[PDB]
Order: sequence, then C-alpha cells, then structure tokens
Amino acid sequence: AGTTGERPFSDIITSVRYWVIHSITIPALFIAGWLFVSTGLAYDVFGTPRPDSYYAQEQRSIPLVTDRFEAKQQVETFLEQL
Amino acid sequence: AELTPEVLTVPLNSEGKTITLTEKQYLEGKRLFQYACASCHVGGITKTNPSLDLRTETLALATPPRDNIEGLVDYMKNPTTYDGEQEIAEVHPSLRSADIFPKMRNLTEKDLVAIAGHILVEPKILGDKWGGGKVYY
Amino acid sequence: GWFDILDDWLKRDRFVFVGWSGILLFPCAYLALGGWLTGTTFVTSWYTHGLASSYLEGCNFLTVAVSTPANSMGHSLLLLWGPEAQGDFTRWCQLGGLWTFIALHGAFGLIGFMLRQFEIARLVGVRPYNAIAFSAPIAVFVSVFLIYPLGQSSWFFAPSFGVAAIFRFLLFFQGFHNWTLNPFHMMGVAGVLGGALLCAIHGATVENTLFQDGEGASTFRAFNPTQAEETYSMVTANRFWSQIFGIAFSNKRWLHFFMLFVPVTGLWMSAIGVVGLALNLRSYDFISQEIRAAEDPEFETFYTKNLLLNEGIRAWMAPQDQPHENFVFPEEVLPRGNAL
Amino acid sequence: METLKITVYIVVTFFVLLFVFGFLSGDPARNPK
Amino acid sequence: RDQESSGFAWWAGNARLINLSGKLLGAHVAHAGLIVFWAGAMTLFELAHFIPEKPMYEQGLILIPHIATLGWGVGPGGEVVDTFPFFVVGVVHLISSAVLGFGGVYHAIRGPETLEEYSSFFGYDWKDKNKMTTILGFHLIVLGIGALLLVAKAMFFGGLYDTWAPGGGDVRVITNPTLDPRVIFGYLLKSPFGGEGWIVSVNNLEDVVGGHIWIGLICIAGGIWHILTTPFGWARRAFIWSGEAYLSYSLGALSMMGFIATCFVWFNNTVYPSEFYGPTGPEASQAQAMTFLIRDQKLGANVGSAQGPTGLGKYLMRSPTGEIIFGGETMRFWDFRGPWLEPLRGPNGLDLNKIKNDIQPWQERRAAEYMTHAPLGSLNSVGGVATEINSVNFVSPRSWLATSHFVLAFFFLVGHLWHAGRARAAAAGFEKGIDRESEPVLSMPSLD
Amino acid sequence: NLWERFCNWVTSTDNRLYVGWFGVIMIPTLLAATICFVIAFIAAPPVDIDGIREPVSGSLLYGNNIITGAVVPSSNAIGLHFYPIWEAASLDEWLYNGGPYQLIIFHFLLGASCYMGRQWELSYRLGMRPWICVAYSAPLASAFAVFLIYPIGQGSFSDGMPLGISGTFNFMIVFQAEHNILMHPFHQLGVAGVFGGALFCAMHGSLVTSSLIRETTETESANYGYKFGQEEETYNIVAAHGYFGRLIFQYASFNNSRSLHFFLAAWPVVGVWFTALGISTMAFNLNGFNFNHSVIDAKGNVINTWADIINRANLGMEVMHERNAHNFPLDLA
Amino acid sequence: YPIFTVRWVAVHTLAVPTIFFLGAIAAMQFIQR
Ligand code: CLA
Ligand code: CLA
Ligand code: CLA
Ligand code: CLA
Ligand code: CLA
Ligand SMILES: CCCCCCCCCCCCCCCC(=O)OC[C@H](COP(=O)(O)OC[C@@H](O)CO)OC(=O)CCCCCCCCCCCCCCC
Ligand SMILES: CC1=C(/C=C/C(C)=C/C=C/C(C)=C/C=C/C=C(C)/C=C/C=C(C)/C=C/C2=C(C)CCCC2(C)C)C(C)(C)CCC1
Ligand SMILES: CC1=C(/C=C/C(C)=C/C=C/C(C)=C/C=C/C=C(C)/C=C/C=C(C)/C=C/C2=C(C)CCCC2(C)C)C(C)(C)CCC1
Ligand SMILES: CC1=C(/C=C/C(C)=C/C=C/C(C)=C/C=C/C=C(C)/C=C/C=C(C)/C=C/C2=C(C)CCCC2(C)C)C(C)(C)CCC1
Ligand code: OEX
Ligand SMILES: [Cl-]
Ligand SMILES: [Cl-]
Ligand SMILES: [Fe+3]
Repeated sequence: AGTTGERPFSDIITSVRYWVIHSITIPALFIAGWLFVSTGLAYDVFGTPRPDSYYAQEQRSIPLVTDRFEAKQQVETFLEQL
Repeated sequence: AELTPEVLTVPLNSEGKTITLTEKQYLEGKRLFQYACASCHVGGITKTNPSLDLRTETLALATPPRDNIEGLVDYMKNPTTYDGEQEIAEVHPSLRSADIFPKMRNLTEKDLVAIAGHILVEPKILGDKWGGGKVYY
Repeated sequence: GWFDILDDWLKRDRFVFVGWSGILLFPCAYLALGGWLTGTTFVTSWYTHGLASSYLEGCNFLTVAVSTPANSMGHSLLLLWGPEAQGDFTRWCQLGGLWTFIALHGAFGLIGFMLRQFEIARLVGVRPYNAIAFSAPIAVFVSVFLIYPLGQSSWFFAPSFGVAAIFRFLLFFQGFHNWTLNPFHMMGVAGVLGGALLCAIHGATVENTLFQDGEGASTFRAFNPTQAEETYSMVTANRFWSQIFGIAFSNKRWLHFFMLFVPVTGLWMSAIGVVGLALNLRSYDFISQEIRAAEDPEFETFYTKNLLLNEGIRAWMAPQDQPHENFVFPEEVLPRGNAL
Repeated sequence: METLKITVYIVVTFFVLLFVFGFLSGDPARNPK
Repeated sequence: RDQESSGFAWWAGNARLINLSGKLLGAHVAHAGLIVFWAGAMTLFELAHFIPEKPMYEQGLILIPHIATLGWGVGPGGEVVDTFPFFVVGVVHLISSAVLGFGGVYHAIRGPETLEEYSSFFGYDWKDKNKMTTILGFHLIVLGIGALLLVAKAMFFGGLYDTWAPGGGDVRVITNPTLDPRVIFGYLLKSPFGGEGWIVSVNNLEDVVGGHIWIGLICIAGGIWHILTTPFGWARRAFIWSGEAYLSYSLGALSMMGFIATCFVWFNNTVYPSEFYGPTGPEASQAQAMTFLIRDQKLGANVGSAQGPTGLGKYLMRSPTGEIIFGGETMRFWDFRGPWLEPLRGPNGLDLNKIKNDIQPWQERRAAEYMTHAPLGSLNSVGGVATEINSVNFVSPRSWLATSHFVLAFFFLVGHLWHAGRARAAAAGFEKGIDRESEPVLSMPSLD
Repeated sequence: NLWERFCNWVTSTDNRLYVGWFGVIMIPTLLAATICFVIAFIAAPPVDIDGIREPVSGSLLYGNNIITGAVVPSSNAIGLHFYPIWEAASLDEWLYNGGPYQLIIFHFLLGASCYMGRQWELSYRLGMRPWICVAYSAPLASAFAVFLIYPIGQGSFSDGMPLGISGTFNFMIVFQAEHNILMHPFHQLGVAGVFGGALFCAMHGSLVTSSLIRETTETESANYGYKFGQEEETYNIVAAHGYFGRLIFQYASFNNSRSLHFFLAAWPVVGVWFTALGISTMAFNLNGFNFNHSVIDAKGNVINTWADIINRANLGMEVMHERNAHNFPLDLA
Repeated sequence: YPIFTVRWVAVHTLAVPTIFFLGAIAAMQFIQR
C-alpha cells in the first residue's frame, strides 16, 4: 500500500499539541450546540414548534398546508392564531 | 396549547361545586392511574368489560353519578354496578378489598383525589380518544 | 495549459482522492448527508404531515425523518429562492424544502460517485465493472425517490428520509399496491437474498478450502497481497459442492461475474416494477380468482386473505397517512373482523 | 392405520440404527490423513 | 503469550490456555466467580427495587421468584411475608464471589501455569482418558449432591411453594415423593408435542422431588463408575479425545438444556408458579375466555347453547378427542392446566353445571388478572399487543426468560458445530489448511 | 467384514453424490417431504387451518396458480399435537385438518438438519475445514424459526409459515401487526445482513472481474482466461485494492484475501442469525419497539410520529386477519 | 509533514458539526413539555 504522504492519524491524536488545542475546541463546539438549544435559537431558525406551539388552547385541527403558492402566508397565519 | 387551570378545573360534587387541580397533582394522578388502574383501564376503556368506559358522559349516567371527585373517590372505596344495585368490591380493586387487591393498600385519601381528577381531566385533553378504543389510536 | 495544471492537482495521489468527479460528488454528497442530519435533528414535519420528526421534538433515531413536502406542493422543485419559499429559509424547511434538497443533491451525488468510479478505474488501469454494478443502486434510487412520486400526485407519496418513514413506505405499498404480488419485486427478492447467499457461500467455501501456508492456527497471517498462487483449493472446493449440492463452480471468473449479475439484475428488476406502480399499474389481482370467489362464497385462498388485509390497511391508515384528503371514517364503515 | 404405524416405526428404527451403528464404526479414522 | 509462539491471534487468545492447566484453572474459577457475583448482585438489586404489595411479575423479577419458589419469604397465595431470606441469598452469593475471584485471579496470573509438574493429582492431560473420566466422576458426584440439596430442602427444611396446595397456594413439605420409575422415567418417554409435553408437563412437586432423588443417586453412582473405570474400546474409537473436543461435547449439552429450559419456563406453571412468574401464554388466553364467559353468563347468557360466528361454540366447544373446552382461538390451549381452572373440570372436561353455579369470586379475579397480564410486550417494555398505546410498563418474566435462553441455546449449538468440527480437523491434522503437496482430492478419481 | 463394506460405500468419496451417515437419514426424509409436497401442492383438498370449519384451498386442482398455491398449515384445533396419518380415522379427515403440512416440515427439518451435518462430513472426508456447515446454520435456523419455534411459542402449527408464495406473504403481514417486526432491531440487522450481503456480493464480484488479467482476446469470453485447477490466481488483488482503496481510502479496503473472504461469510451469516433469533424471540411475544403516543405536547395532545402511522397500518391488518376466528377483544393466541 | 491538507478539511467538515450537533441533542434530553 505504502503511504500517501499525509501525517499518520495515530501520531497526531497521541501528540500533546493536538490535545492542547482540542481540549478547548471540542468542548466549545459541544457547549455551542448546547447553547443553540438551551437558548431556544433552534426553534426560531428552523421553525420547529415548541411543546406549547403545536395547537391553540382548544384545537386539534392540524395546521396543514392546502395551497401551493400562498403556502408561506398560510403558515404565517397559523403562527398568528396561537 | 398548555395545561391551563381551566382544563385542570374539574367538578367536585354533584351540585355544581368545582376544584382546580395543580399540574403536579395531575402528574400524580396519572402516575397512580398507571400504577393500579392501567392494567384494565388503558386509555379510558375496560379490557375485562368493554361495555363500560371511563368517559365523563358515561360516568354521569351511572348510579350514583360518577362524573365528579366525590363520586369517583367513593367508587374507589365502595365500587358498585352501573345501576348501583350491588357492590362489586369483591371483584374490583378498592380500599374495602385492599386485602385481595394489595395495590390499593398504600393509597391514601390524597392519592384517590388525584386519580379521580386524572380520570376527569384526561377526556378534556384527548377528547373522544379517551374511552374510544383502537379506532382513535 | 491551465486545464492540464488543474487536472494534475485534481488527480493527485492523496488519502482522499478528488478528481474531476469530486467537484460534483463531494459538495452534493455533503449537502445530502448534512441536510438529512440537520432535518432529523431540528426540522419538523408538523405542517406537511402533521408529524414530529426531529430529536428536538422528542423523536428517537428510529422515528426521526426528513419528511416529504405537502401534497399541495405537487411536483414543485421547492427551491429556496422558489415562488413557494420566496427566499425564507425558515418557511422553506416548514414546507418540506429539505426533502427535495436532499433528493436532488443526493441524485447528483450518486452521479458524481459513479463518475468517480469511472475516473479512478481509468487512472489505475482496471475494468469499470464496479461502476457498472453501481447502476443498480442508482436505478433503484431514481425509480423510487424520483420517478414514482412523479408518476403520482406529488412528492408527498415518495419515501420520507427516515427509518420508520421507510417502514411506512413498505406497508403503504402492501395495502395499496400489493407490491408483494408483483413479479418484478419477486425477482428483486431473489436477487437480494440470492446475493446474500452467494456472498456467504463464497466466503465460507474459500475460508474452508484454504491451503496451509503457515504454521499458525489463525490463517489470516498466511497470505501476502503480492503472491502469485491461489490461497484456496478450487479443485477441492469443486468436488465438495459437486457431491453435496450436485453442481459446482469450475471457473473462478464466471463465479465472480455471476456474483455481480445476481444482485444487480435483481435491483434492476425491482426498479422496473416501481415504475409501473408510479402509474398505479399493479399486479394487485388475479381476475380468474375474483370471478370464482364472487360467485362462490366458499372459495378461499391465501391470496384472497391478503386482499382483506390490504383493505384493512387502507381504511385504517389513510386518514392520518393522507391528512390532505380530509378523510373522515365513521366507526361503522371500518372493515373489522369479529371481536377485534 | 395400525399397519401403517407399525410399518413406519420399523422403517424409522431401521435407519436410525444405521446412523448410530454407522458413526460408532470408527468414524474419526475415516479421513484422508 | 503472542500469536508468533501460540499460533492463535488475540481474538482467539483464550485458545492459548488449552495446554496450560494452571492458567486455565484460574480462568474457570474466575468465570465461576462472575456467575455467583451476578447471582448476588442482581438479587440485592431486585430487592432494593422490590415492592411487596406488587406482583413479582410486574417488577421485572427473575431471581426473587426462584428463591420464593423454594418457599423462602412467602406464605399463603405466594404473598411475601419476609424479605430477609432474599437478602441472605444475595449477600452470601455475593460474598462467595470474592473468594472465587481471589483464587481465580491467583491461579491465572500468579499461580503456576502448569499443574503437571506441581501436583500429579490436579495435573491433567487431555489425551489421558483415565484422568478425564475421574474428574468427570468427581463433578458428577458434586451434581448428585446438589440435587439432593433440593430434596433435603423440600423434605426436611421448610419444603417448597406448592401452587397446587389445597385451599390455595402455600409453602408445603414434601412427605411422599414419587419413586415409581414408571412415573419418573415415564416423563422421559413422553412425547414432546401437544398434550404430552415430555418432562415439561410435570405438574406436582411429588414428582419433582422424586425425580431429583433419582438424579441424585444416578449421578453419584455414575460418578463412582467413571472414577473406578476406564473408557471401553468402542467408546475410544467413537470419540475425539482432546480439550477442544470435550468443550464441544458440553456446548452441545448446554445448548440442548437451554432449549429445554425455554419450553419449561414458557409452559410449566408448577416449578415456575404463575403467582411469581405471571401467567403462561396458554393460561392468559384461557383466562380471557373464562372472564367473558363469567361476565356474559351474569348478563343472562346460556354459554352452553351459545353459537359462535363459525358455528362452533362461542364460549364452550369440544376438543378433537371430545373434551369440553373454551371456545375461540384458545381451542389450541385446551391442554392447559391451572389451579384456578381445575375446580371447574369434570370427567368430560369443563362441567357446565359447575360453570353455571360453582364459580367463585377469587377465580374471577384470578382470570381477569391473568388475562390483563398476558406475556405480550414490546422490547422497550410496553404491555400488551404491538398496536397498544404507551401506558402499561410490563413484559412478563416468562418472555424475558424464554427469549434470552433461546438465544443462548442457539449460539451454543453454533458453538457446538464450530468447536466440534475443528476438533475433528485438528485431531486429523488439517485445521490450518490443505497441504499443497499432498492434496487428498488430487489423489482421488474423477466423479465423471 | 461385511458390514464394513457397507460402511465404506456410505462414507465413500468416489460417489457422484456423497451419501454419508447424515445422508442415511437425509435421503429418505427429504424424499418423503418432497413427494408429499408435490402431491399436496397439486391435488390436496381444502384445509381448515384456523380450525373454525372454514377450509382454505391451496392446491392447483382446486383453483390456485403457482403464486396463490400453497400447502396449508394444520388445524388450530390440533395445535401443537402430533398429527400423523395413523392418528386420523381416514385420509379424508387427515387432509381436511392439514395433515400433509406436519408430515412435510418434520421430514424436511430433519432432512435439512442432516444436510448441515452432511456438509461437515464430506469436508472431514476430503481434509477440508468444517465451518461451511456453520454458515448454512443461518438459513437453517431461519427455517426452524418459522416452521417449528414460532408455532411452539404461539401454541399451534396453524401459525406456522404456509408452504406457498402467497401464504408466505400472509405470514409476514399478520406478523407485523402483532409483533411490529419492522421496529425490531433483529429484523433490522437481518435487513442489514441481506442488503449488505447483496452489496458485498456485487462488490466482490465487480472488483475481481475488473482486475482480471488479460488472457483472452475480444472475440472470445474472458472466462476462458481461467483454467480449472490452475496454480496462478486469475486476477490482480494488488490492482483491485489499489482501486477500491482510492474509491474511499486505502485503510477501508482489504489487502488480505482470506480476511476479505471471511468478512464475506461473516456479515450475511451473522445478520441472518439475528433475524432468525428475531422470529424465535418474538415467538415468545418479545415484540418490536413501541413508540405509540410517545411524543406529547405541553397540554397533553398526542403529537404523532412515523411510528403512529405504522401503528395505524398495523391496526388494519390486526382487525381484519382471520375475521371469524376471534370471539374476545384481546388477540393472545 | 504538512499540517493543513485536503484530508484536514475532509475531517473538520464532518468533525466540527458532529460535536456541535452532539452537544445540541445532549441539551434536548433535558427539555420538558
Ligand atoms: C456541485 C455543486 C452543486 C450542484 C450541482 C447543486 C445542485 C443543486 N442545488 Mg445546491 N448547493 C451547492 C452546490 C451544488 N448544488 C453548494 C456548494 C451549496 C452551499 C452554498 C448549495 C446550496 C443550495 C441551496 C440553498 C439550494 C440548492 C439547490 C440546488 C438545486 C437547484 C440549483 C439551481 O437551480 O441552480 C441554478 C443555477 C445554475 C444551474 C448555474 C448556471 C450557470 C451557467 C454558467 C449560467 C451563467 C449565467 C450568467 C452568469 C448570467 C447570470 C444572470 C444574469 C443574466 C443576471 C440543484 C439540485 C436548491 C434546492 O435543492 O432546492 C430544493 C436550493 O434551494 N443548493
Ligand atoms: C462455554 C463456552 C465457550 C468456551 C469456553 C469457548 C472457548 C473457546 N472458543 Mg468458542 N464459542 C462458543 C462458546 C465457547 N468457546 C460459542 C457459544 C460460540 C458461538 C457464538 C463460539 C464460537 C467460537 C469461535 C468462532 C471461535 C471460538 C474459539 C474459542 C477459543 C478462543 C476464545 C476466545 O479467545 O474468545 C475471545 C472472546 C472475544 C473476542 C469476545 C467476544 C464477544 C462477543 C462477540 C460479543 C459479546 C456480547 C455480550 C454478550 C453483550 C454485549 C456487551 C458489549 C456491548 C460490551 C476457545 C478454545 C476460537 C477457536 O476456534 O479457537 C481455537 C474461534 O475462532 N469460539
Ligand atoms: C471470562 C473472561 C476471561 C478470563 C477469565 C480470561 C482469562 C485469561 N485470559 Mg483471556 N480473554 C478474554 C476473556 C477472558 N480471559 C477475552 C474476552 C479476550 C478477548 C479480548 C481475551 C483475550 C486474551 C488473550 C489475547 C490472552 C488471554 C490470556 C488469558 C490468561 C492470562 C491473562 C493475563 O496474563 O492477563 C494479564 C493481565 C493482567 C496481569 C492485568 C490484571 C488482570 C487481573 C485478572 C485483574 C483482576 C481485576 C479484579 C477486579 C480483581 C479482583 C480481586 C479480588 C481479590 C476481589 C487468563 C487465564 C493470555 C493467555 O492465554 O496466556 C497464555 C493471552 O495472551 N486472553
Ligand atoms: C476449582 C477449584 C480449585 C482447584 C481445582 C484448585 C487447585 C489448586 N489450588 Mg487453588 N484456589 C481455589 C480453587 C481451586 N484451586 C480458590 C477458589 C481459591 C481461593 C480461596 C484458591 C486459592 C489457592 C491458593 C492460595 C493456592 C491454591 C493452590 C492450589 C493447588 C493446590 C491445592 C491443594 O493442595 O489443595 C489441597 C486441599 C486443601 C488445602 C483443602 C481444601 C478444602 C476445601 C476448600 C473445603 C470446601 C470444599 C467444598 C466442596 C467447596 C465448595 C465450593 C462451592 C463453590 C461449590 C492446586 C493447583 C496452591 C498452589 O498452587 O500453590 C503453588 C496455593 O498456594 N489455590
Ligand atoms: C455428565 C454425564 C456423563 C458423561 C459426560 C458421561 C460420559 C461417558 N460415559 Mg458415563 N455415565 C454417566 C454420566 C455421564 N457419562 C452416569 C450418571 C452414569 C450412570 C447411569 C453413567 C454410566 C455409564 C456407563 C455404564 C458407561 C458410560 C460410558 C461413558 C463414555 C461413553 C458415553 C457414550 O458413548 O455416550 C453416547 C451414548 C450412546 C451411544 C447411547 C445410545 C444413543 C441414545 C439412544 C441417545 C438418545 C438421545 C435422545 C436425545 C433421547 C434422550 C432422552 C431419552 C429418550 C433417553 C463417556 C466417557 C461408557 C464407558 O466406556 O464407561 C467406561 C459406558 O459403558 N457411562
Ligand atoms: C469471537 C466472537 C465470535 C462471534 C460469533 C462468530 C461470528 C463470526 C463467525 C461466523 C461464521 C461464518 C461461517 C464460517 C466462516 C469461517 O469459516 O471463518 C474462518 C475464519 C478463519 O479463522 P482460522 O481458521 O484461521 O482460526 C480459527 C481458530 O483456529 C482460531 O484461530 O474463522 C475466524 O476468522 C474466526 C473469527 C472469530 C472472531 C469473529 C467475531 C465476529 C463477531 C463479532 C461480534 C459482531 C456482533 C455484531 C452485532 C451487530
Ligand atoms: C442544510 C443546508 C445546508 C447544510 C448544512 C450542513 C451540511 C449541515 C451539516 C451538519 C452535520 C454534518 C451534522 C452532523 C451530525 C452528526 C451526528 C449527529 C453524529 C451522530 C453519531 C452518533 C449518534 C453515533 C452513534 C453510534 C454509532 C453510529 C456507532 C455505534 C454506536 C453509537 C451509538 C455511538 C447549507 C448551510 C449548506 C445550506 C442551507 C441548507
Ligand atoms: C482472569 C482474567 C480476567 C478476569 C478476571 C476476573 C473475572 C476476576 C473476577 C474477580 C471477582 C469475581 C471479584 C469479585 C469480588 C466481589 C467482591 C469484592 C464482593 C464484595 C462484597 C461486599 C463488599 C459486600 C458488601 C455488603 C455487605 C457485606 C452486606 C450487603 C450490602 C453491602 C454491599 C454493604 C480478565 C478477563 C479481566 C483479564 C485478565 C485475565
Ligand atoms: C429430575 C426431575 C425429573 C427426572 C429427570 C430425569 C430422570 C432425567 C434423566 C435424563 C437422562 C437419563 C437423559 C439421558 C440422555 C441421553 C443422551 C443425551 C444421549 C446422548 C447420546 C449422544 C449424544 C450420542 C451421540 C453419538 C451418536 C448419535 C452415535 C455414535 C456417535 C456419537 C457418540 C457422537 C422429572 C422429569 C421426573 C421431574 C422433574 C425433576
Ligand atoms: O390464528 Mn393465525 O394469527 Ca396468532 O394472533 Mn391470534 O392466532 Mn390468529 O389472531 Mn392473530
Ligand atoms: Cl378468541
Ligand atoms: Cl389472515
Ligand atoms: Fe473470491
């Protein structure tokens, strides 16, 4: 097989400089992901309904899209009646 | 949609008096229902007798009326037939027969109110799903 | 020339080969994978299906999915800048724009990968039979995720990218299409199961006809990639199956060609059948037996039994599986056996 | 039916006895080496 | 301890212990400790999660029912009266594990790697047919004594729990065990199919105790036999005599016993009391037909003349041999016997007069209970059929015990096939492949 | 030395088809099951499988084709009871109650089990390694699961897989409605085993064919570049590994043919082993994952998932399967 | 050895978002209705 030329993964993940850098970068990305949910930013970015944002106080009728081109406003008018 | 106090507000007796349960009280009545009722009463039906369900409309036409907290707690102490002609504690779990139904032993008076409440609150949330059967699954 | 300079860089011997096909493959494939991971983690399906389908909503790995666009969208491309989303990323996700995003980028990803197979095979110096074989997964993807919903009313009836969603797709095709009764799926089954048989029986035979080229009990060390000799006895393997099964392989080249043929042919056959289902052209019934059964209430086969099951599946799942139809079935119209 | 039962029972026994006595007849020795 | 000097890779590293009696002994004692450890650890675990007023089969218990079956910590009806014997069993097994582990580790990494040049008594060679049978004889006597411990427990030390006890289930002392060979060895000659059920159909503790007396004596006698004798000529020519070979012999045995234990825990409700393990499959189905028979009869239905949709009796029908049985799908389960159903059994099966008149409330409760506790549940422990909604957290211990051991039984059969075939090949001399300059087929004539 | 002559012919390696001691049992049983199957598939009268006096036609002469034809399982009235011919008052009764089904599968399971043992036997006679039979244990366990193990756990051979194409489909559909086999991690491993098997089969087949060393021209088959029993390998694994090692990355490819071929055996066998155990464990009603009404909103409304849609489909099979066999609300048997 | 290569990018394009996503789902386990 030989080796292509890049630095072997084995020696990198066993190097100190690597874990000096990645003992900060990896947890930060983890925390960043945590904050993306705990702040509730994920809900507003993707438009995913919160546990209290599926129905109104007295409806079981599914807010289903029935139109094609006016579908955007049809979803927006669903968000309004909440 | 949330668990508002008006949803948790259930009739107390048979003369109009009501009571608003708390959210934790409902979660307790849910946990206790799964503990000693769910085996025969999943979803408000009755596996060993599908002719009778835990629907509010059904409980109201029972004798004595069971569409309130006072009625259900009494049933959990001294259960009777739908017409109340005979007592059936010998074949139905109750405080009166907690010797042959051991799961009813550690149930306090507070525990009975929560269960009674959950039975009344649930159809106000699930609608006809409560006591409906596999059709409404 | 700049073309020749770029060609050198693209075809550099690396840990991960790129090539000209990489310009198409890598970005499309990354977006298809990323789009699915994004949708199954955050994006819902509440406005398209009336379903939860992300970890954020409480779904697990088996139940999460990127669901198909609403039926009212038709066969729309649902581009982000399209007339439906109108540049709004949030609305785009809520309408099912990520499904077409994955399906389309995933399609050109598969094209890029098959091209990658051609490209590398040309540089190495081997025949392109690996690329040829990969035409079967592509034919499957195209027929099922593209052609079938195109034949139907909308993208809605295409498979949703999810584990349980696929299981829905399976049972749907039983209740509505009677897909099991279709001979083109049957040939596909024979190809897949037959492929697994060939895969198991070849590896087992080779491993149990090995020559002794070492002193160790673990024979894996007794092989070298640059050796010129066969590592197992074709002669001994031939006599064995000749006496056990009656027939046996005598030609290694035909053996490994056949191992290509069986599962590839099967998938292509199942692909053809799906194309038919796109037009509701099903192998649903046998007219001869329907005539008999309708005239004779004492005639019953396993075929007539399965149709009763399909009738049950349809009437019981349709209102929720097709919420755009606004189906309302009173209990008394539901097909039910006794007691149950 | 009684005749059939006896017949099958004898047939089965015959073959089973062949299997037992057969493998008891020095089967490990029956190998190329 | 490497592939270069062993021949075996790391994933087959335990195969390096074949010719190392010392380390191998430590491995078998250390693993033995692991078994006793789990026994004690899981027992204390169940006890800490145990709720007395709840049935054992609603709390996911498998060890406590085993103890309770031995008549420890239970009373009339199988109700728990003392949790302390459960505690003792857990502690003692847990304490003993530390001992076995101590010697297991010692013999493995500190003890002599070979026992042959240390002690001729404990040293053994696989080829030594006389030594092997002696060790076989020893452990045989060990198993014989263990079976007599159950006998002693049942006859002298409190007895066992009898679900068939008069006036309801209770702990009873076995006074007259069945020694009649026509009964004991009668089970071994019964058919494994429906209505017969082989040894699984033992339905009284008298037979269970009497059986273990026979096994207790047979193993001791057989143990003495294999010590004072050496394998006969026909035996020496019929078997493969090596370490891996003996392993495959035991693997086949354990696989067989595994399948047997599965069917036993699924069908038998005598040594697996339904009070502890929950109702069996047949039992729960029978209990359902019982429940609606009672309910409908109260409403005024005539269950004897009630015609079902198919013409068959809706509540009562006949078995292929004529016996009066419950109607519906449960017709298949007409061979079911239970202490709650037998009171309604007559000489021709279910007696209609006892049904109309002599049904007692405790039978109605028992039927409804077992009906609503059928061994049906999902992998994430959701009670009921697959179409059921989330509410009841229940999967019967019978389902857990039957499935788990069937898996183990099957893989041990695979283990039998693997280690047996290789033992044959290794003894013959081609387990590592075919000799290139001496291929057997090349010396054989053509098939055509 | 007369019985020795018989033993030598039985264990003979010069027979066109190896007999062996396993074959001494295999040949009669397989012939018995086969002959009965062919006759029953063609000319057998209807069979009351559900034991409710509702006979199900399965043979060609009674209105079936190849697709709808089947040998129908024994009656539910029989259950797990052993039902040979001599236990019936007449062949007419025996046929009405699904007699042929038990006769075939029992002779078949015995024959098939001996078939596996027969595979070890010849390999021992030839000086081979004996684990090919272990690979055959994967489909054999699968057959044991649907023919023997599942009827045991359910309590009737009427719930065994019918000997027919449509009957097979009936077995699958009813199974899903009662066990949710799709949401079971063992069937999913089985799917991964057979999809992966087919993938790897197509994969191994394509890579070896691609790396074939030129020994022929364009006017003849490439297969003639290989001669039976030749010393040299017909392809170049070095080139093949060079290709697949660049298709992904080199450490995701096999350079060891023995290690590669072992993987080819391991993956689908292990996969089928699990799906075999899947049926075997679901036989004792340890069913697939149940996530019905798992997602709930703040108020308490059930927010459906794809699992709930699967449930609705399962409800449809459940309430319709064996429409006349149920008298009570819970399906236990 | 080179530090930043094509392989480097190929890694972090899968690496970085994965840990970010894992942290997100980790926070979702504490969401109550
Ligand atoms: C290999 C690269 C590649 C490919 C083949 C695709 C392919 C696709 N993407 Mg994807 N995409 C890519 C990379 C790629 N993408 C990247 C890297 C990103 C991240 C930045 C995205 C982000 C992305 C999004 C956000 C969306 C798509 C979508 C699409 C689809 C619609 C594209 C379209 O209409 O283009 C039209 C444009 C062209 C075909 C280019 C034409 C170029 C020629 C030379 C004409 C030049 C004209 C000249 C300059 C004059 C300009 C106009 C002037 C007169 C005013 C299609 C399946 C859409 C989708 O899936 O919707 C469901 C969508 O919304 N992609
Ligand atoms: C009593 C049981 C027993 C014993 C004492 C042995 C002993 C031996 N076996 Mg055998 N074997 C057994 C049962 C047994 N086997 C069974 C039941 C099977 C069928 C599955 C096999 C299949 C088998 C094979 C295929 C091979 C052996 C071999 C061996 C040898 C080496 C074993 C080794 O190093 O394993 C090392 C152990 C491991 C690498 C660990 C395996 C872990 C498994 C795969 C998963 C366990 C999952 C766990 C239960 C649950 C999940 C936990 C996880 C999530 C943390 C040794 C002579 C080898 C041989 O022939 O040597 C001469 C060999 O190749 N055995
Ligand atoms: C049931 C499990 C089990 C057991 C009992 C053994 C036992 C043994 N193995 Mg095996 N092995 C196992 C599983 C097991 N193995 C599995 C699953 C694998 C696959 C990975 C292997 C792979 C393997 C290989 C590759 C080799 C062995 C070898 C050995 C032997 C020497 C080990 C040694 O020198 O360790 C040295 C390790 C240490 C000194 C570290 C400490 C070890 C101790 C035991 C830890 C004890 C911890 C415990 C909590 C202490 C309790 C104390 C008490 C007072 C309470 C030993 C008899 C060797 C052999 O055959 O040699 C001839 C060998 O080469 N095994
Ligand atoms: C399977 C069990 C077993 C076996 C076969 C052996 C065998 C051996 N051990 Mg080991 N050992 C074991 C378990 C075992 N040990 C355990 C569990 C421990 C932990 C306590 C030890 C601790 C240990 C030590 C510390 C030493 C040995 C040594 C020895 C050697 C000499 C033993 C001797 O002369 O005993 C002669 C007999 C006696 C001293 C009297 C024994 C009385 C017994 C234990 C009474 C109880 C019997 C009862 C039936 C047990 C039931 C157990 C239950 C789990 C069923 C020999 C190789 C020695 C050695 O190798 O030195 C170089 C040594 O130093 N062993
Ligand atoms: C753990 C138990 C065990 C084990 C492993 C062994 C192992 C051995 N014994 Mg020992 N033996 C045991 C217990 C055991 N024995 C006990 C407890 C007794 C007292 C009864 C004896 C009495 C005994 C005698 C008298 C002899 C042996 C002999 C042998 C050797 C040959 C066995 C043989 O050929 O079996 C294979 C068995 C057969 C070929 C029998 C025929 C096949 C039948 C029909 C199988 C039916 C199986 C089927 C599933 C049905 C089972 C259920 C039911 C109907 C029976 C071997 C070393 C022989 C020897 O050489 O001793 C020195 C010998 O003559 N044993
Ligand atoms: C040790 C664990 C064993 C697990 C069960 C066995 C699985 C592999 C064997 C399948 C048999 C196929 C038919 C015969 C195929 C055949 O003939 O193989 C032949 C192959 C060649 O080995 P050798 O003959 O050189 O060595 C055999 C012995 O003599 C030991 O050296 O055997 C092995 O490689 C054994 C590998 C053991 C380790 C395998 C572990 C794989 C499973 C790991 C866990 C997976 C869980 C997945 C869950 C999703
Ligand atoms: C959409 C879109 C886009 C894209 C984005 C992306 C591309 C993203 C990505 C993302 C990502 C890329 C993510 C990832 C994730 C990952 C994950 C989340 C993972 C996980 C894993 C796990 C969970 C594991 C598991 C396991 C296994 C499998 C093995 C065995 C065992 C265990 C269990 C450990 C853009 C902006 C361009 C544009 C607009 C649109
Ligand atoms: C050989 C070998 C091995 C193995 C080993 C082993 C397996 C060991 C074991 C060991 C063991 C097996 C151990 C055991 C231990 C135990 C213990 C140590 C116990 C203790 C107990 C206690 C401490 C108790 C306490 C208590 C009491 C007293 C009462 C109750 C409660 C409590 C808890 C408080 C391995 C593979 C790793 C590797 C190397 C080789
Ligand atoms: C305790 C008890 C009891 C009893 C039991 C008993 C008494 C048992 C016995 C058992 C027995 C007494 C068993 C036996 C068995 C036998 C066997 C298991 C055999 C085997 C054999 C073999 C395995 C062979 C093989 C072969 C062949 C086939 C040919 C040649 C070659 C060879 C050798 C390989 C009862 C039930 C009453 C009750 C419950 C409790
Ligand atoms: O038979 Mn044939 O499938 Ca077994 O589950 Mn119950 O039974 Mn009837 O329903 Mn569903
Ligand atoms: Cl029924
Ligand atoms: Cl059906
Ligand atoms: Fe190959």
